Amino acid sequence: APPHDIFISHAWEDKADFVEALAHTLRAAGAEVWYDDFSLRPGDSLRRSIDKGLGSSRFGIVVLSTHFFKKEWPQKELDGLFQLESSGRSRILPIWHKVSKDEVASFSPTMADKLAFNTSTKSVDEIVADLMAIIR
Amino acid sequence: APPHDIFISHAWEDKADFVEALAHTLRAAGAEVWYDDFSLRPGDSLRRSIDKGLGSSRFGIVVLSTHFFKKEWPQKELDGLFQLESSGRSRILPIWHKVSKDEVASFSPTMADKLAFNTSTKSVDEIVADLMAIIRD
Repeated sequence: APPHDIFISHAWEDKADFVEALAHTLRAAGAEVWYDDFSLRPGDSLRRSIDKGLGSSRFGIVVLSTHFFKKEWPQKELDGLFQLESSGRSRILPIWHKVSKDEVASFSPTMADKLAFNTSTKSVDEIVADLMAIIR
Repeated sequence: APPHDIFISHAWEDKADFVEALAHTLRAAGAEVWYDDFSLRPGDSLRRSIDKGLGSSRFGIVVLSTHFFKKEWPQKELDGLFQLESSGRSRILPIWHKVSKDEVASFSPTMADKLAFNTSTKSVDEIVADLMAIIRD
């Protein structure tokens, strides 16, 4: 089994005011979490990072915020992040964060049906409760 | 179902240089592209042009440049250029070309905040890879 339950992929701008908070709430709920090496800055490879993550984590969360999209990733990689596993199981769970639907439609990635979380419809506690349900 | 994958809305001044280069690159990558009857001139109806393009194409591209801005389109003419589909995605993909953000805001505030493709941040090839991804995925 992998040494990490979840890794949180995020743009560097979201580390201070959200990711750090989501991680702390998760760790207190019982999940083993790592994210320090998953802050994406301009220049980084998105796929390479995701691979290092699933490489030793059971699941992954990608913070889909405006800063994440502004990093201008390849639409192929982006559209890929959310393809479901041939096992039915979902390994990469997206969390939409402070974005406008109209504002990000040119890059909105093709994902599963009602597979994403949204901090606009749920608080960190609610989402962590759900994620824990998913980790067990 | 649609006989075309992509139509490219653009100001006539950009046909010669940019749009053509882009059209070639896109077709070379496997996209079915039309744009000859999509050059725009002051007065023309961006409105109807978009309807037409969307009536036979899967997606549309609009080149946002100074030339397209200097056409003075009324607000009611820009409105269709934003339409979104159930997927939350738009069938009209904008591409900023040699324009500043302040310049964009001057033309259309809403447009200046909509994330788009930018030839200032990606080569035409990179943009074409993204477009092919969008056509397929």
